[PDB]
Order: sequence, then structure tokens, then C-alpha cells
Amino acid sequence: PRPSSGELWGIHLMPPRILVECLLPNGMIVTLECLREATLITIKHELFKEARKYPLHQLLQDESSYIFVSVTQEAEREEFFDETRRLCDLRLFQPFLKVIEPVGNREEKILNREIGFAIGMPVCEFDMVKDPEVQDFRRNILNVCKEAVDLRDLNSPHSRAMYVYPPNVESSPELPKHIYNKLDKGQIIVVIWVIVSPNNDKQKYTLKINHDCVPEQVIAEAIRKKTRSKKLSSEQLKLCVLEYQGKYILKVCGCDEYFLEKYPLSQYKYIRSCIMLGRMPNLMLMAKESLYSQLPMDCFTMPSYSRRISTTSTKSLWVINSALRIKILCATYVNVNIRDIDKIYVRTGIYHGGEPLCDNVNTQRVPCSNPRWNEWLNYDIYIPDLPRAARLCLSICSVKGRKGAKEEHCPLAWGNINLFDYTDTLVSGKMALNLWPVPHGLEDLLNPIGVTGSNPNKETPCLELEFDWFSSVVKFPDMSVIEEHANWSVSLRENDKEQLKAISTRDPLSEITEQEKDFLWSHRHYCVTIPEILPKLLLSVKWNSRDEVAQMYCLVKDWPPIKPEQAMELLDCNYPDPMVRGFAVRCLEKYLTDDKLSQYLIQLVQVLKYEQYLDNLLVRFLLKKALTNQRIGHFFFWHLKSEMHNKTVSQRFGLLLESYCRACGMYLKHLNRQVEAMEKLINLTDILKQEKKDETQKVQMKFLVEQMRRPDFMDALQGFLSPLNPAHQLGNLRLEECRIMSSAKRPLWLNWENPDIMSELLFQNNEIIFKNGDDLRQDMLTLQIIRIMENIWQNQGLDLRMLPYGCLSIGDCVGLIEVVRNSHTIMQIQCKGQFNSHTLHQWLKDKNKGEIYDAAIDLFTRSCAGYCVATFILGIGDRHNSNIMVKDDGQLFHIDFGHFLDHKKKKFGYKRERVPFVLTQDFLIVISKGAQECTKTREFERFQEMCYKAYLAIRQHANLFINLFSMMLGSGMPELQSFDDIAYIRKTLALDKTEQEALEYFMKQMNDAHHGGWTTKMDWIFHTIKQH
Amino acid sequence: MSLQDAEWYWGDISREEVNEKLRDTADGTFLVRDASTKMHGDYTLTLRKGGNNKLIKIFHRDGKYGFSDPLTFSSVVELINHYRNESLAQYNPKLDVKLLYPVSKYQQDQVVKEDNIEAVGKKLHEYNTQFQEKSREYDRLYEEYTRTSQEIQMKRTAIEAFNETIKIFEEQCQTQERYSKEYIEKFKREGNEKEIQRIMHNYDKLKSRISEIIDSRRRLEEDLKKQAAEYREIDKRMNSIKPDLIQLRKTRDQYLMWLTQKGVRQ
Repeated sequence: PRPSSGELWGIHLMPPRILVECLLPNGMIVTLECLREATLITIKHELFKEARKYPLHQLLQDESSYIFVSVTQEAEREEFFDETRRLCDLRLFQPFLKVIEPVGNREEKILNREIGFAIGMPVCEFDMVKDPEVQDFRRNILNVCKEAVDLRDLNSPHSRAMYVYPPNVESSPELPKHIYNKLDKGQIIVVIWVIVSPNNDKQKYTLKINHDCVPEQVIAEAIRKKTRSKKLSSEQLKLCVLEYQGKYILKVCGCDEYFLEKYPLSQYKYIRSCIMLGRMPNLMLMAKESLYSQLPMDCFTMPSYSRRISTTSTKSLWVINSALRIKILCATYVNVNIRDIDKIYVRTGIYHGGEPLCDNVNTQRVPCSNPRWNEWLNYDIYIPDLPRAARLCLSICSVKGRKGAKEEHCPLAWGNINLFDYTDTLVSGKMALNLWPVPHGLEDLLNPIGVTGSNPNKETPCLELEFDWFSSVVKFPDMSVIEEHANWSVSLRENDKEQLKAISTRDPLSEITEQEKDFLWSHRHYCVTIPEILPKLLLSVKWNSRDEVAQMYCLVKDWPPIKPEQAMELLDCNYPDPMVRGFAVRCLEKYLTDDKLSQYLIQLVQVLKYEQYLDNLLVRFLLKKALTNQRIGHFFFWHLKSEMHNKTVSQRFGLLLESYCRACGMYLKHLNRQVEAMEKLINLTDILKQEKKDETQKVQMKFLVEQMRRPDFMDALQGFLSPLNPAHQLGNLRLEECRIMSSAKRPLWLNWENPDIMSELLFQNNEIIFKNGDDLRQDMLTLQIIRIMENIWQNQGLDLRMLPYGCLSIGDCVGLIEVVRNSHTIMQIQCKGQFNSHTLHQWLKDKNKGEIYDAAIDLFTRSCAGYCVATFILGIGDRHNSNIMVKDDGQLFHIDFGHFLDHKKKKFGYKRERVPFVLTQDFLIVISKGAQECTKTREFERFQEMCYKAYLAIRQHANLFINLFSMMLGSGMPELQSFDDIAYIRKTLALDKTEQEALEYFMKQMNDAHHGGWTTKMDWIFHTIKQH
Repeated sequence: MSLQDAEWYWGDISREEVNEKLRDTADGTFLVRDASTKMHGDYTLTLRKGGNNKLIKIFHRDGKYGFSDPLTFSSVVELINHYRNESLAQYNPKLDVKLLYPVSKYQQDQVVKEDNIEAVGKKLHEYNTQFQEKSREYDRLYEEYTRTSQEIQMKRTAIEAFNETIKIFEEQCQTQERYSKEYIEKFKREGNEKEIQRIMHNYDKLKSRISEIIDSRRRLEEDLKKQAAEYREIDKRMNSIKPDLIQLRKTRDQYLMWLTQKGVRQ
């Protein structure tokens, strides 16, 4: 288990000096001893000096006439045009260099190498792909690239600044009451800083303005205060302000977050946070010009592959008068133990999303050692009834029948195929399909949620199929044809209206009866009056009848758009129809704010895996957004890149990343600095986890220290943007604060200076944990959900302070984690109290003496309520004093989630909804400020109502969370695999109960788990206030 | 004749529990359970049709019961049998299938034949123990499978890199041969012998270099072969224990349910 992807194949680090084989153009070979960090400029020069001592030396030209080519660890022939790169940074397969005269389109070659580096794969690999769908994607997606780059450079330089520095804003300007009341009669105090020439002194202005004010008005007020002493005519003043108002721009002190857009100030997230937290907003004023000057010109260039030439009886599907027939021929091999298995067979099914369009069909059973069927399988479906998104889902299965009449079936390998290709052609003739390994945890014989297409790895079980032929190319019919047919397919009410409404208010995974379906379908024209019933109407549709589908098409054509929160459902694995999904994208296009798109990016990227084809409306929409807003583009890039190792999506994500990198402008050089930083950190931790694993910590710190001081390491790990938040610039490393953490995977705790000139006001330290070895996708998802919960609560005037710290997966079990400062585990706290129940409260007291004591209690209480409710709903793996933390100012939060939903049911069998975060007496004592009888205090009653409100607020937004989890089923998370996995949150949110029953259920859970203490200020009959 | 003693009436089991039971079964398979609302009167019939589980609400008003609006029954048992013999076109005239295979409580509980709560408890302990053990093994195997898969990919990519490398060194040889021949003819014709051997010496060096690189690739091909064999054996062993591990889990879940049932309830 020791192969390495370091500086050479098989070697993590080059020795300080190394022999490099140099292949001269005259056929000679010169062995040169090189410093591992020497540049190619040095090496080339040293080589051509030495080459004089070798034969046929006169045939060599000026060294300036040549560059180096070699083989990289990706087995590409790479030409080294940038001779300032270091030998150790080249990613050589083996230490040799070949001398050639540079040919060809240099600028394209250089840009393709930069793209290749960014995405983790040489773009030349794309040119080899025979699949017409792939080459068509590459060419056709370029339109979206051009449309974005044009739209970016249109209103220059302002439209460019907006692309690079988009406004970080909330989704509405509307202030919740708990926020507004913290203002001073609707006004905020802000501090505006200016760097004055010539000594770059810092001057401070404290302003008091309406929260409403646009940045330009903030600047206006600043001009007023500045010219206070130099008194003038009010008209010249009002006109002075008017003339120079748009001469400056505002910036958050400490990070690269600008206010370039006329949103009200309080709608900016930084400012909104400052109000909520009672923190002084510190902004920096600068001339518009000193920003617009920085902004790189982004030029987009049409690639070569857009400049190449690529080389009658077309029957409507609907006039093919036959049943569906598919032939299973043979499979090359299975890996089974012949002694443990009786027979193998191929299982098949025709699907629309997760629903079978007819019954599944097995081949006959045959011996393990001879996988041959030659069988036409007959499906109970008429070829013209095949919906556009129909798929063949299959598996090779083993069967063992050794106990009674009982047998055990196991899928060995699976594969899905679109019945129509991306041009609406019904597949025909022979096909060979390389199958995929069955996902860990999956027990079903088919895997219909899985991606379609052949396993690119051709050293895998290969199934030969054959589809029917109709002596002609067969195509899905035109929209004109379908629309016409619907017309000719179509040739108490107060109770009905109120029942439809009731059906529409239920959650996406709510049971719908056959009665309700026939009811929905029969009132389909009336359903437009309640447009958000669309998902349920769609699932009432019989997708195996062209008659019904044609009619359903005519409805979604004119369907009124519905909110993003609901349209996203139509992009999960249950709604595969290209019209249905088009409608969904149109809703996103019109109503999804950039803020919400960023908020839900993780899910929107994941549902790309569900798309039948490379080219679709969703991917064009996402790429467009990624290319018109760089904060979206950054995370777009990193979410795609982090999965490039997963062969089920690396083609699709690779092609998508290529087109993004080609058009993203200068930000590609910033991303390349991030990727090389991450690559160095992977290599450094690989060494610690492999070579040096049986060494002590002290020795490991010695090695770490000497490595980080090397020029090639310093160069790469200083002066780049944080991938967690690229508004944070990572400057010089503070080596004395960097360290390897104690845990097993060997995380690195890294610390950078912030080169922002006003870093003392905010983020003096940028600290990150880099972790190589743990799968971080579940933490990232859980932290995301917490963030969304917190945002829901805030919007309802519910101030429950959560701490959804940054966690970013950046590749296969590798990621970054934000460091939360001044925070300690409960265990650590009890260990510095010997400790009773009161140690925690006492700890908190000492850290918040005097007037600030109550603030800490309050903050502890609110954060406690938020995590109590969030963990209950999500079923986070049980809490203990090591995965629960508290800050010095009393903010409580949780870490290390790594387990959720009904994972425990599947392991132990016990059918129960746990209460993961049980508030022990330690916590109760804090909330009650030390009272003897904690549950009977007003503070505990206040804490309770917080929990009740928080709970109902998430329940009221149940659609959003069910849809967000549903979009993850195809993700590769063992814990999040079927809709049955999402059933757990339907339980905790008590979605099949009334709201009042739901709150009753929540109180009953808390009581059972805390053994009493949770009381109602309602009467049990009407839930009306009975006290105070 | 009573709802409770009916073999297909399963009480308060979930949708999901029914999905598991009706999974991959034949058309006509059915069962009845409490509604997911738990409104104390409403029950749900679940029927297998065309590879799909159908939920049919059982409407309970006055003293009657009905699929459709005309409430024309008196017990749930009545209704199920009335459709169990005749066709289901009476419900809705489209694609009648009636009700032909019932998922029975009774064949399930024969799996657990221990008399006392202590006999059951003890066998639950054994099965649970075996299950957590055999889970652990299978998890361990999957990690090895995953590590082995990755390494094989690295090695495939490394073999391609050797192939490209070897090609380039072979090109150098051809380059050296294109050139040197017109010089050996001249260094002989002009007396120099040491310069000739410096050419030959560089050619020998290149030749031996190519031969070491070719052997290195040969050795990697051999390792790839061995590891490809380990990989398929790891796959065999996972294929062997998967179905046994599934069965065992259902047995554990069954005893646990059985224990629950013969324990105090509230």
C-alpha cells in the first residue's frame, strides 16, 4: 500500500540534489545533477554549458531556441513554456527532460495546461473521446461562455467589479423586528475609515444614518462630516456631494467584501450581522479608481475544437406498432465464489425516475462460470407509450438458495441506459455496457438513481445487449405533434377546491393515495389556480401512457412559476422529464437570488448527476451564474473539483470544469494558486501519514518546520485566497503558530497573516485546519443545513445564534475546516475547573465578570436552544462532552456530526427518535444562572419557548429541507441513499400529524429524554395561553 | 372475521416497513395497516401493481367502510375478501387486479419459535453479536476494496507514463542513429578514434537506460497483475458475505421485534 503521487512517481519528495537525464536534439544524453528546487531556466543553462563537452555539440542552437518537454504523472507529454517553474513543481513521472524547439499555438497550449492543472486532468484527454455527445457538449456549451463574458464586460469597469466583487446581501431588505429594535430609531452607527496620503495614516469618521441608506448615501454623509469645518453655500454643498458621491466605494475593513451596489446598507450581510450582534461596522472608503485599476481584463478566446469539421427514413416513435423488447446476450465475467452461489441472472426494469413504468423482468438463471443468456426480454409496454425520459436499469445478480425455499439475491454490478439518446433517437442495435460496482449500503437489486452510461474502466464486467430495430432511425415526436395530440385526447366544487388546497399543503414525501391521484388528474385544469400542487399532479400522471403525458405537457407549458423552495423538488431524481425540469429551471431563472443560489449550491451541483444528458437547461443555468458572479464561480469550481476522483461523474464534471475555466477570466490564476497550495499540503500530510507514521510527534514537528521553510513551499503556501472564503486573503505564514494536531489523520493547523491594511479591526488571524484522511461531505452538508436553519430563524425574528463554521470538501477525503477561536470542549472545561455540576457555570462566570455576565447567559441559552432543536430534527450522532463546545463569551455549539437520520435504526434495530443533545444539569444550571430548582425558573421557561418556536419554524419550512435532502440521494453518502432515509426527518418534524400534535410530540420527546421538566403555558385542549 | 385477527392486518407499521415487505414481489400482493396519520379509525391498504406499491385509503364513516364514495361495508375484513375473490374493477373500472397474495403475519413469526422471553433475549444477543462482528468485517473489506481500486488506477496511469517515456527514449536512439552515421564515416576518414567511441559510449548509455526503463515497466505490469487478482478476490468475498449479512440483519430485527411484542407495552 505505498504508491505515491509526490514530486516523482513513487516518491513523495525529491532529495536535495537529483540526477536528471537530459535528451539533447542531437541524440546525445547528458546526465545533470540538479538542485530539486532549481528553475528550468537554471537547468537549461547548466545543460547547454555541459553539452559542449559532448559529441556533435555544434548541431545545437542557442539555448534560447529551446524549451523542455517531459512526461508528467498524468502520463501526458507536457511542454514547459514557463521556464521559471521549479524542477520539484513539474510533476515529472521520472527525472528526465527532452530538449525541443517549441512549435504550435503557444497561447492555447499554455492556457490548456493551466486549465488541466486546475481541473486535475489533461484537456487533451477530451479530444480523444469518440462519443458524439461529449464533443457536442464541448462545442455547444461555448455559447454560454460567450454570453457570460459579454454580459460581464458590457458596463465596464463597473460590470467587471460586480463580477469579481458581487454584493454579499440578504435576500430581502425587510428587517425582522428583533433586528430593527436593536437600532436607534431606525438608525445605525457606522465607522468609516480612510487611508490618507502621503503617510497612509488612518482616519476615522463615526456616522449615524438610517439603515436604509444606499452606499452612495453613506458616502454622501461622509462628505458632509468631512467638509463640516470648511463651511460653504448649501447649494454648492448639496451639489458637491452630488458631483463626488459616485467617486468612492466602500469596503469591509479586514476582508475583500465591497458594497458596489445600491442595496440598502442593512441588507448587506456584514452590516445585518453587525446590527444583530451589537458590533461596530467598520468600513473603508476608497476612490472608485483605485479599485477599477486593479480589475484584470478578462478576455475569452474561442478554443480550437470550435474550429473543426465533424463529419431520410426518420420514423416517429408513435407509429412504431410493437411492444418493447430488449435482448440480453452475454456478459464477459462476474466475480463470484462458485461454491457460494447457485446461479446468476440479469435483472432489468424500465424506469421513469425512481418509478418502474412496467414490471421488472429477469433473464433465466444460468451457471456462474458461463454468463450467457441470448434472451429477448418482453416488457409490458407499447413502444409509443415510452415517455421521453425512459431508462433501462439493469444488474447482474447472483442467487443462492440453500435454506428451505428461501433464497438470497445479491446485485454484483449495475448499469443504466437512456432509451433515447441526446438527439431524441430511440436506441437500436447492439450495445456493450461496462457495469459499475454496487454502492456500499445499497441492497436493492437495481440502482435506478445511479448515473447512466458505460463504466469508462473497461476492466470490469461487460454486458452485451441488443435493442430492437425498425429498419429506420426512430425519433421521439416533435412538440407540435405532441401538442396537437393532446387536444384529441381531451375530446361539489367547493369541497373539491378546498381538498386540492389541502393536498397541496402537504410535504413532498407525503403519501398520496390512488384515490387522490385519480382525483388530481381529473381536476388537472383547475390545478393552475394552486400552482404549487404541480409536483403532486405530476406524480399522479401515468407516465407509461402517451395520452396522459401529452396532456401533462400542455399544462406545464403555461404553468405559473412557483417559488424556488418548491421548484427545486422538480430537479431531484423523481422528476426526469425534460419539460418538467425546464419549467423548474425557468423558476430558478426568475426567482432564485444569487444569495439563495450560493446557499443551495451544494444541492444544485449534485442534481446535475441526475440529468440524462451532458447538455441540459440546468447546467447552462448554473454555468452562466458561475460565470457572472465570482463568489458563485469559486464554490461552483470547488464542489465540482472535489468530486473529480469519482469516475461516475468525472467526465461530466470535467467537461463542465473545462468550460468554466476557459471563461472565468483571471480568477483561473487565483484558483491555480489554491490548487497548488492544496497539492503541497496533501503531499506533506501524505508523508506524515505514510513514511513518518511510526515516528514521534517531536520528530514530526522538526520535519514539518524544515519543509515549510523551503522556498518552493513558501512560494506556494503564501499569498493566495482561502478556499473556505476567497474574500479572505492568505498572506505570509506564521510558522510559529503552525502545527500538526494530535488526532490520527494528522490534521495541520495553519495560521496566516492577513495582508488587508485594516486587519486589526477584523480577522487579524486567518486560521485553517487542513485535514487529509476523513470524508468531510457529511459535516459540510450538516453545517450547511444548520446555516439554513439559522437563517430561517433570524428571518422570523428568532435570534438563535448558531455556529455553522466553514467546512469545505476539496477532494477525496480531504478538506478545510474553519478554526473557531476562544472555544473549548465541555470536557476540557471540566478538566480545568475535579468537577461538579456547577463547574461549567463557574467557568462561564470567570470569563464574563460584571455587567457582561447576563449577555453570556443569554447567548448560551439561545445557542443552546438552537442546537437542541437542530440536533433533534436531524438526528445527529449522540452528543458527549468531547463534541460539544463553548466560547468564552458563552456561545455553545456542536462539532463532528458524522452521523445522522436513522443510521442507528439500521445498525441496532431500535425503532426510536433519539434526543441526541440531552441537556444535563450542567447546562440547566447555566441557563438558570445557578438556581437550585432549574426547571421552574423564568429563564428555563424562556429557553423552552425558544425551543418550541424554533421547532415550529423549521416544521413550517419542511418542504425546503425535504427537498434539499432529496436532492442528495445520488451523492454517494451511505447515510443518504433512498427516500426511506429521509423518512426520519418526516418523523422528527411529525409531518403526518397536525402542527399542534407535532408540538405536543416535540415536548413529549424532550420530557422522555430529560425525565420531566418540560411544561406547557397552554391549556391542553386549545393550546391557548393560560398564564401571566 | 375481526380486523385484529386478520393475517394481513399489520397494525402500526410504517410505509417503509411495507415497502420492504412488498419489495420485488408479484402483482396482487397486498396488506392493510393503520393510516400514517394515526387518526384511530383510518386504515391503509397497500397493493402491489406493475412493480409499484399502491396506497389505497379505507374510508371509515358511520358504521361503514369503502374504497370509493359509496360506503358499503361494515368491517375491514368484509371489504378485503369481497375484492379478494372478485375483480377490482368495482373500485375503478381501469386495470382491475383484485387482491390475490396476502403478506401474512403468521409465516413470519414461525421464524422465532422460542417459548420464553429469556430464550428470545439470549438468541437476540447472539445474533446481534454476530451481526456487529460481521458488519465490521465487511466494512473492513470494503476499505481494502476501495484502497485496492485506487492503487490499480494509479498503476494503470503509471504504465501509460512508462509507455510514453519509453517511446521518447526510443526516439532518441533513432535520432542518434540518423545523425551519428554520417560522422562515424568521417571520424574514421579523418583518423579520430576516441571521438568515435565517445559517440558509441553515449549510445551504449542510452541503450542501457531504455532497457532499465523497460524492465521497470515490466515489473509494474507484474504487480498490476497480482493486485488485479487480489481485487477480484476481495470482490468475491464481499459478494459471498453481502447476502448472508443482509439475512442476519433481518433475523436480528425479527427477534428484537419479537422481544418487544412479548414485553410490556405503553
